[PDB]
Amino acid sequence: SGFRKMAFPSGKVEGCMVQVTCGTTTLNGLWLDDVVYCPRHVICTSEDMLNPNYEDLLIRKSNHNFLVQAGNVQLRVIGHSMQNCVLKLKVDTANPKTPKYKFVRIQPGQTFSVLACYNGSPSGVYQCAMRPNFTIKGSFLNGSCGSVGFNIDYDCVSFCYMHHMELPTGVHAGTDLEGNFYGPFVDRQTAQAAGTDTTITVNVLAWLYAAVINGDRWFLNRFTTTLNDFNLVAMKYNYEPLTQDHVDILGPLSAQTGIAVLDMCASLKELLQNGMNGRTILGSALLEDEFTPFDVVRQCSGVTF
Amino acid sequence: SGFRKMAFPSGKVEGCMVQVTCGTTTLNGLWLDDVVYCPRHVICTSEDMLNPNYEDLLIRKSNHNFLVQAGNVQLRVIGHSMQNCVLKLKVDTANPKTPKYKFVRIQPGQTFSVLACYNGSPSGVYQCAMRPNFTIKGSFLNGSCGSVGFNIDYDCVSFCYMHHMELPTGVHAGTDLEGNFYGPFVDRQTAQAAGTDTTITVNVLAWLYAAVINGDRWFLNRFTTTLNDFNLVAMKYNYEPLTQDHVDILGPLSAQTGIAVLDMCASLKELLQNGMNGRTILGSALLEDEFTPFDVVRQC
Ligand SMILES: COCCO[C@@H](C(=O)Nc1cncc2ccccc12)c1ccc(Cl)c(Cl)c1
Ligand SMILES: COCCO[C@H](C(=O)Nc1cncc2ccccc12)c1ccc(Cl)c(Cl)c1
Ligand SMILES: [Cl-]
Repeated sequence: SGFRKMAFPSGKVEGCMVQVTCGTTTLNGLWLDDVVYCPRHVICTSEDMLNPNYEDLLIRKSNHNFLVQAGNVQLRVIGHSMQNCVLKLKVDTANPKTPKYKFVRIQPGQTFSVLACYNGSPSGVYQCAMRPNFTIKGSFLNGSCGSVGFNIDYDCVSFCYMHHMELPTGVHAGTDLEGNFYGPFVDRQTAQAAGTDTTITVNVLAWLYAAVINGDRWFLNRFTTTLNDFNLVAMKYNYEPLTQDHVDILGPLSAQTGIAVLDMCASLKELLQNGMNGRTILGSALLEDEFTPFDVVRQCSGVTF
Repeated sequence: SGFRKMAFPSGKVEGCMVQVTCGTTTLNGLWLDDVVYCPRHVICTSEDMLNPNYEDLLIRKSNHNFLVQAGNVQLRVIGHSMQNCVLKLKVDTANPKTPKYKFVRIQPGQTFSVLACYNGSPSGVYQCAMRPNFTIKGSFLNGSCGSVGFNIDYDCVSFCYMHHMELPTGVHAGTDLEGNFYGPFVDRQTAQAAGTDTTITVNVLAWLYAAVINGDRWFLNRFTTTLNDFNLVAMKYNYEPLTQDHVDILGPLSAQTGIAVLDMCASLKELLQNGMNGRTILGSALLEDEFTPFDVVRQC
């Protein structure tokens, strides 16, 4: 019993965190094989950041300008290249702690674990979701740039996020491990604002299934709805549309709890229109949208890594 | 910016998780140096569960009865001893991944990270608080016994919890790493119930200070209160009494935000009376009590 916000075990990722220093800037790098990946803004000064030409800034840098540190051991940079907004520093030593890994770009609504680092040292791990507005509601202080987001599939770490910056509302923007930003953001000091966010409908339903598995059933009702009628109601409450793919993905949870997806949708519809009425679900007075259907199944079945 | 429930990186603890099998029972062990620590109930059968005599059950055991597995390598048990409700299995190999560590018993209200394991394999990590009723609201399935609770402050891992059982309400009971249970619980199938839980008042105040540091101020008011008047209000809402120690501990947050402890106490009093009125604090519609004053300062 119990439902917690649970991150993947961070051990395989901790073995990859290094400190990358370029001039006055110190941030984090992901050391995989003989390459260190880090945000390309590490090469910027306070003037550069305003309107930077990263190709021109990087051509002026030499390998000895990047000080890479893995623990108390300085790595030798033997090459540097740029792939979108990520800087790749070729090093003379392959990371012996490199896990089996892939680079994956995730979609809005997908969850991942963040290993927050400062000076190449992991300080904490937390579970977050890629918001529909392509920002993450992380917890990051200055120096966390280069901290990565990841999932674990069997014994393979899928790297999906690298932290680049914090937006004026306190939310975070970053890129996949190929340097492509999530959302309409750029790594330049200019006016940028996160779009109006929406609630991840499929994840709210997955969490309602997690509440039922845990014995919380007050919100259940005798009703069902059409997918179209539900989507018309959901869109009015700033909820993401629920697709047939989402209904299919919620199939195993529907089979386990005996609550059809459109049946749980009718409960969600009622919760939106009427509220919780002083009651809680899984210790929360709000509908939680950062547990995907796979997260719920994994946590309620004890899948190991 | 931002405030999240944040666990410590679990890597140093993952390197210690092993599977311990004794007969039909399989649970988790913590491999540190040449000793594997695990709940002593691993030696129990179904019939010796209501009233087990662990001293007598352990004397009948031999080292080859305990099958310890670290990954795909079986460890050889060269000795066994019992310290309170924890079983200590001496092994013929010191764990090369043993971190710098300490065993610390924590107090109610204190937080720690839990590395949930099944068959000696980590499946997830989360943040917990030791409830005032000495239970933890964990997320644990059958086979999670032996999973540990820890804090990792400055290179060293302080082990503070080892999971032993689930109570009838779904909450969890366990011991420190010396086998002493937290709370009035025993490792017997006898009727046991968690006491009436209460809110960790000092942690709620610490979280209100984190909300102020993050720019949330809607809940602040012009009032202050006496510590006694606050405690009389708080006790009526099932909140733990706030002691002078708690007020002292909240001093640095009070200095950073410019809001006196008794002043924030008046904000907490008002919130308890009024509710949130559709508003949230740090993305939560309830007052959060699993962030200690130390956690707030560390994270901010
Ligand atoms: C692998 O051996 C497990 C033995 O069962 C224990 C047991 O409740 N542990 C479990 C731990 N956590 C969550 C659980 C959720 C569902 C079921 C069990 C859970 C247990 C039972 C009664 C007593 Cl008195 C004791 Cl000392 C321990
Ligand atoms: C090591 O210095 C990195 C500086 O990164 C800045 C920056 O906001 N990053 C930070 C990251 N995360 C949380 C923060 C919380 C407080 C402060 C900063 C935070 C930043 C600012 C604007 C731009 Cl356009 C860019 Cl590319 C980067
Ligand atoms: Cl922490």
